Amino acid sequence: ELDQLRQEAEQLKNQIRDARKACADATLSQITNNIDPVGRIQMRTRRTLRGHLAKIYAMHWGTDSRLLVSASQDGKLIIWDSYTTNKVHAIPLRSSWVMTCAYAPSGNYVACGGLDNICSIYNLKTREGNVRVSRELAGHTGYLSCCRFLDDNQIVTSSGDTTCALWDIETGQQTTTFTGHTGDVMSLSLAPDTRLFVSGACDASAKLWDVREGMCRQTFTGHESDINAICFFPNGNAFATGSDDATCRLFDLRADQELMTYSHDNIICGITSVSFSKSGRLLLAGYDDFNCNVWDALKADRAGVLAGHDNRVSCLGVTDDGMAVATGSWDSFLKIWN
Amino acid sequence: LLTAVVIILTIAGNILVIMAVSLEKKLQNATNYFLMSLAIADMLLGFLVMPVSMLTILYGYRWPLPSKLCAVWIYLDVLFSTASIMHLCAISLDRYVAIQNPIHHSRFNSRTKAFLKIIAVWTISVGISMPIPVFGLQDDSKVFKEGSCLLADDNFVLIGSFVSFFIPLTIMVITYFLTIKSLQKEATQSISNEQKACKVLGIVFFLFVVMWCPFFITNIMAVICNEDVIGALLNVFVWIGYLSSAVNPLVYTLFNKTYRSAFSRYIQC
Amino acid sequence: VQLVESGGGLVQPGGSRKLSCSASGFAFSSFGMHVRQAPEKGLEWVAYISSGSGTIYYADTVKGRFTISRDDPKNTLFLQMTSLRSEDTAMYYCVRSIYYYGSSPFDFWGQGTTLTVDIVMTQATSSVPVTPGESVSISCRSSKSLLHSNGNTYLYWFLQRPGQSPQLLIYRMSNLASGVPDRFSGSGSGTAFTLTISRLEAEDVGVYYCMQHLEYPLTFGAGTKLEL
Amino acid sequence: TVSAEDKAAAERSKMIDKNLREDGEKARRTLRLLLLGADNSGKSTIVKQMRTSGIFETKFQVDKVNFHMFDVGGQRDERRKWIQCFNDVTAIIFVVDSSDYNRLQEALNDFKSIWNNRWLRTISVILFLNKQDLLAEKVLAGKSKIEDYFPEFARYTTPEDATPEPGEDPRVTRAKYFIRKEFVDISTASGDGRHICYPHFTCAVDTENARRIFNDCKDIILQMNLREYNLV
Amino acid sequence: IAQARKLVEQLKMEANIDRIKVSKAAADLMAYCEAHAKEDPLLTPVPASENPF
Ligand SMILES: C[C@@H]1C=C(c2c[nH]c3ncccc23)C[NH2+]C1
Repeated sequence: ELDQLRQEAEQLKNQIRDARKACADATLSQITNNIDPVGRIQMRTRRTLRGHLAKIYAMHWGTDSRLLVSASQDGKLIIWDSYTTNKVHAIPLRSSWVMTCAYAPSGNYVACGGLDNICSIYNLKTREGNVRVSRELAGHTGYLSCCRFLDDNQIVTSSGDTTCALWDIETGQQTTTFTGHTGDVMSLSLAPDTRLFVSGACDASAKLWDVREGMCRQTFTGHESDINAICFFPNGNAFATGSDDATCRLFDLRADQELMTYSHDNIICGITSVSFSKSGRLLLAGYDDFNCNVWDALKADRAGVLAGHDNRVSCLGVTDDGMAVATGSWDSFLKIWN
Repeated sequence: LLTAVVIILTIAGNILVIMAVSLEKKLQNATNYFLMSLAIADMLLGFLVMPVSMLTILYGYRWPLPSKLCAVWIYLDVLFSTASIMHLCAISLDRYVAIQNPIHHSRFNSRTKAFLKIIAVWTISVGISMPIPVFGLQDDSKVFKEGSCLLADDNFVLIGSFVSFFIPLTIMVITYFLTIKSLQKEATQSISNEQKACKVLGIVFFLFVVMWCPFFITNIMAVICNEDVIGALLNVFVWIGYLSSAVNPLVYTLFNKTYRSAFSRYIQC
Repeated sequence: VQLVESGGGLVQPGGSRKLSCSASGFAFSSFGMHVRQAPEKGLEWVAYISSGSGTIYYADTVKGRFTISRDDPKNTLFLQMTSLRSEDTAMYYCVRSIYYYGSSPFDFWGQGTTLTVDIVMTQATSSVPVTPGESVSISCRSSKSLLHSNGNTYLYWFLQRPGQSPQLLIYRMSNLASGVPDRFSGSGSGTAFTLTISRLEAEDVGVYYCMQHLEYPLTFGAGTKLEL
Repeated sequence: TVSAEDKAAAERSKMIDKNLREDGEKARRTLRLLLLGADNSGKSTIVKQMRTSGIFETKFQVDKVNFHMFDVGGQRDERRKWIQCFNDVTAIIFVVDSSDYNRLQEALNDFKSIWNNRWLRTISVILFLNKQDLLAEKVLAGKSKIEDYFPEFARYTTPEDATPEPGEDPRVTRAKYFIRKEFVDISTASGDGRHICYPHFTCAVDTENARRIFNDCKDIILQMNLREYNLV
Repeated sequence: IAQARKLVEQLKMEANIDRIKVSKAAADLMAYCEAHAKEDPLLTPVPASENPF
């Protein structure tokens, strides 16, 4: 009985492979052959924000391109000001172990989550001038790995028990549960039109979900190990993935298959974070080799290096208007490159 | 000349340590910064004082410089020597405190004690050094001794020699005995590390105590008083002291593997 | 969030007095504190105390005989007055303010207690007859430019109802306060500022003031009275 | 070129910095430990005299020294992802059960995986052997045999140089020394020397267990101090 | 036990998806990346008068 099921599954998989192969006539590299290179770039650190006393685990640029929030291991979540390197708020957390934070699009909420399996929401703008906890969303069975705001009243969470959830803040209970993965879910990314998001887990497979129904639409497998970060192209029809094999990959949704890869021989370490530029011509990256790289999005030619840290880089971010790039690391310092 | 080789060696040895501390981040601890301060003092002494003595020996008990240009050379020579000796004593006391009880030493270490120690040792050196040139400039003729700049007043010589050397020496010997006994009591693969620590401590202490003592004993033997023999011996004992000052940092920084690899890389470059 | 005051009464010249302002309902140590009104004149600034007692300012008219202190565990502050004159009869208010990026200072005003014994800002209008259901506008002129290098024009609009304490309406010439209906609006350019009210109705009749906050001391306007 | 509001904001930032300095300075006085045991090991009954599904915490103080111990019971069988956080702790505590002979190989594989990890090349490990009285009862029972599971126990070298406990059955000493040597062999096979292991033996009802941890944390810190002064 | 039915149902639902040629996708990607060449402050340098840092 079950063997017949496995047989039809294998036949359908082979048919899918043939169907996805049939559409590949000419690759991306042979098309972009005649393009003037972007030349060479070099950026110098413009600022340095100090004040943390432990490792930094996450950050998130504000929507007004001036404010940002950072989360540390010592248990404090603090908000900075980029231009005048001041401090606006410092929030003491209940649990010291914190691995993810998110900053609301409206500008008056923040979210926090870690090993305690609870996502906590803090409200910023209120009377009496202190930050107080609004909600403590619980219902997961593994460590929270990522969280993102959809609207002012909706949040999506990716946990470490092979599942993702969509919540309603006021009600305080889940309304949709995405469960297709088989390994730990590590990364999550939304889309500009706010209708579908992508997820990446430890079983070396990325998935394209839908926010309304709750059904998987496409799955992509092209990696040899677990993936640690994911980004999404500004156009809305492509994305880039990074694993700990020192190989980044670019995938297209409509073609349903891989397009191009970025890799080299001198680098054999893992990748911790990726991000695209405003026009999409460049691709940032963060390695365990105590530095960062800059890849061309069309040619896979290393066109710059940013090295100012002594420990590994944990978080990377690009401003909405494309003016600066912020990088944090494990030496309690995060820097701004322009 | 052998003396010329010694002056070049002093500058070269100190310079490598300064490059190793600043260019490499793994060596950015406070203790290495204190050792860098010691290296800076040694480099100043070796770069400035010694060539003048070389020229004087080349002539022989004669000053090409004006007669009034004697107080500064003595003042600089004394200040740097005293600074080096107090640096060694402070290092020994710090090592004793660290080895005796590690948890409380880590509790009380805020990584800022280096600045306080540096200020304390430099101030203590300056306070001792100040008396001599002020009195010397008033009557240079009395201090001036046929081009030797031998200190005419025996009383200040005794007062400085007793305080500057013997008082640190007794503290150093007591603290060395205490560390050795504590490590032995702890012992009687960590045991091999403890044996290595005991060996290094003994080597360093014995090298220091054999390096400096004869000069400070012959200074007192001269003043307490054939005589020409003592006068000749002093000229060799001062050079022995300078050689010890040159040698000091290499022994301290040689044993660490990262230091050895950095030094080999610098020699290759 | 409430402020209460104790002190006052008839005082002979050459005496001394102490006024106490107590807060209840908010975090008192995070805020900075500040204002008096003559019987028939606009508001005038007096003195300022910072948070943590790290900065104090006084006005030139009141320099040398006035002291301000604060008790944080008790959540109170005191003003001590000595060597009074015959021109110091007024009513005194207790004001809070907090300063960070995007904040709204001067957002709350106390009740005020009566006691009986530089940039020049001018407001032209004194009394304007108005008709209900009609839009109105008010202007406020200035002597020197208030626009700063970074692009912020520091100017505040205050409304005072009859027999009440004033409340904030517009801060930094463009933004709106909390709980203020959207009918009010403000606009202008360098050394020219206007407040516009559309679909005007009842309960909005009072006295309006324009204040600058570019540098100390802080000078108010002459005021404007609305009549039916 | 600076308004008054900017000065007030700078004062606020400086006050926040002062508070952060004080709070961070206060926290360092305590020591940190991670307790992890496979199963059926009684890791809960290690220290019992002195004493949120994802994280469990236990605080105990000895000689004014404060120790925080973290035990995690809300995670899965695979622990390769949430262990990067614990790379700044003082020492890891490992607890096994020697009474049961069926699951010793699993414990050895777990210990080998932990010892040869990539982010734990500087963290030394304290090892406990729990439930020794059951071991004694089982070995004097004479039913279970070791040669069936471990073939090298049949031919063993007498531990004459090592000092056995004063008064004991030689068979018990032989078996327990073989078991301990089994773990020490895995510990020393790499032979790197950056970190070392401290084996111990523990009974079911033992009142003193914080003293053993204290006089081992002291040795760990002493080794670090000896290393960073260039004496080794 | 019966999870294979769910897996095969999901695979069958995912089987019928329309696809496009790679060349057209690459052409669209290059068009999008070329339309905003002058709007990228990082790709093209900016004078210090306009740079707020
Ligand atoms: C002649 C020069 C003097 C030296 C000296 C160091 N400390 C002293 N304390 C008292 C008297 C002399 C010295 C060493 N270098 C040679």
